Amino acid sequence: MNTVPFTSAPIEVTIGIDQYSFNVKENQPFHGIKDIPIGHVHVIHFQHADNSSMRYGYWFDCRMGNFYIQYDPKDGLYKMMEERDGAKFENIVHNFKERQMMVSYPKIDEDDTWYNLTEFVQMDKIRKIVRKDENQFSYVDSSMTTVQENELSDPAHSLNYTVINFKSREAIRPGHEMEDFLDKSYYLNTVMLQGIFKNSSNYFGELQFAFLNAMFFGNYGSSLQWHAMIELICSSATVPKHMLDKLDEILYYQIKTLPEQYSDILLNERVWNICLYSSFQKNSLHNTEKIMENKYPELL
Amino acid sequence: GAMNSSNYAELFNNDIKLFVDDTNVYRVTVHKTFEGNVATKAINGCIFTLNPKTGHLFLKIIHTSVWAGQKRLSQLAKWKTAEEVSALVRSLPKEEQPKQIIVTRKAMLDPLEVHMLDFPNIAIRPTELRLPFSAAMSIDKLSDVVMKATEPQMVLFNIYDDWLDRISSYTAFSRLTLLLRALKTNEESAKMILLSDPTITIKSYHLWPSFTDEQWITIESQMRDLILTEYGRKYNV
Ligand SMILES: C[C@@](N)(CO)c1cccc(O)c1
Repeated sequence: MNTVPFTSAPIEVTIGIDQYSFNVKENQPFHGIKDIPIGHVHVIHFQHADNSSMRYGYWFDCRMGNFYIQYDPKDGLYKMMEERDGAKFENIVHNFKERQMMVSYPKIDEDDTWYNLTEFVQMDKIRKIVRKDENQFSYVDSSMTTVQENELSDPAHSLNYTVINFKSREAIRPGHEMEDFLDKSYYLNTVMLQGIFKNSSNYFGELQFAFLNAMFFGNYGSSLQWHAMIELICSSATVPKHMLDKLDEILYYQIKTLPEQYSDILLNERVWNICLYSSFQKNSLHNTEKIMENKYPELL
Repeated sequence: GAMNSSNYAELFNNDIKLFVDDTNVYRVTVHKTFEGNVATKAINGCIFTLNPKTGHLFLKIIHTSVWAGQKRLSQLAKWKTAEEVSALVRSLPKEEQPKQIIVTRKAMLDPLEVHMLDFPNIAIRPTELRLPFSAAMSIDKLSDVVMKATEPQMVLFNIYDDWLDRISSYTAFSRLTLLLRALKTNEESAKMILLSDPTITIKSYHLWPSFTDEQWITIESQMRDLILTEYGRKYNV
């Protein structure tokens, strides 16, 4: 179990760690989060009490270093940093743990939610989507645009998701126009899986990361990417059976975790009705269709 | 964006553009089978591709053999249309290729866009106008070449005959759309109007009769009467 200490909490803020969140008052004696499960990526995210504009946060994996949070009064945000002095960090964490100044990562033993949401998400792949090579952790916020959004403006601050475009030469083989547009199996299996992602695990990892950025930061380009990656599978007549079974599990847990009051902006009516009721895979997502119909029948 | 009454003179500027109408590509008769079920039999169709500024009509004849052994023919017809339009554009010299293609039905947008990916600078546009180009097969010479075809064929016409010698493209298009709307609303009456006087003939190299300027005004007035009437006979007014 690992720890992300905080130097202090000078401004009132709602702090998220994965799917949990707690409120910290201005200058409250708060010094971080302990008992963080090892083996998973994690996200720690912030919404200031004064300016609910810009949710922002950091993806990290405690196996990759010792990270802590300090408030920067010049840039006006809580920053993640890496501590290179491992003896200083152990001493800092122990002192605060002794003074009971840390919240405990509040995982129920029965509860596999975070695993199920991050099963295929790897820090190394996150760091390729979010390019800031000098840090082991990745910053994301509500406003960052995607590479595909920039084509339709600061590149260093972009989300470099894999570009998916159904009306593009990459997606459409000359002479198979109708075939490839109506059945995207070529584009899914050859172009994306064999060519770009290499295996379905990396595809699912990017899909899961896009959803999590959509949910936690309200990041619109991430939501676009998540739906595009779902639609590409559902619009393929030929998909490996293990992938369809895994997609049903992935989407089930995503829909289960989605805040009900955000379903209006986080779910695209067209994509979901097409995927569940018209696509080739309309009969392959039993668990996902069942939770969608019981939790969000209005959208459908 | 979409083509409508607001931006109507755009059709007659000097940017090359084509209308594409796919209505008459997939044509069937519906009939009973010996067992009393219903079946279709295809008949020859055509793509109607028109330059509204010049009157040049690229009439691609769609022979029934295209459909042999195929499924979902109404969907295939849209993609066949887009394939043939794309092939036409590629066959034209660069300086004759259109800058815009306007489809008369929105369901042609995605098929044509996908077939024209190689041409990113050619805009594919819908229209809010309800153009009467389906009535093209009420023009006798056009119907005759489509029905006689024994194989795929492209036939070139000028749908304005020689009218542009005396009138502008705007006026020619307005005359064409009036004639076609008339033929669409009441083919028999419209055709009687056009041929009633035996002394006005259709030249061998033309589609419509050789009316004088004065006779065209009379004809046009008769077509407008027809359309307003039928719009009564229809809505009882
Ligand atoms: C305050 C300070 N920057 C130095 O002790 C700090 C706080 C928490 C964890 C650290 O590794 C370092």
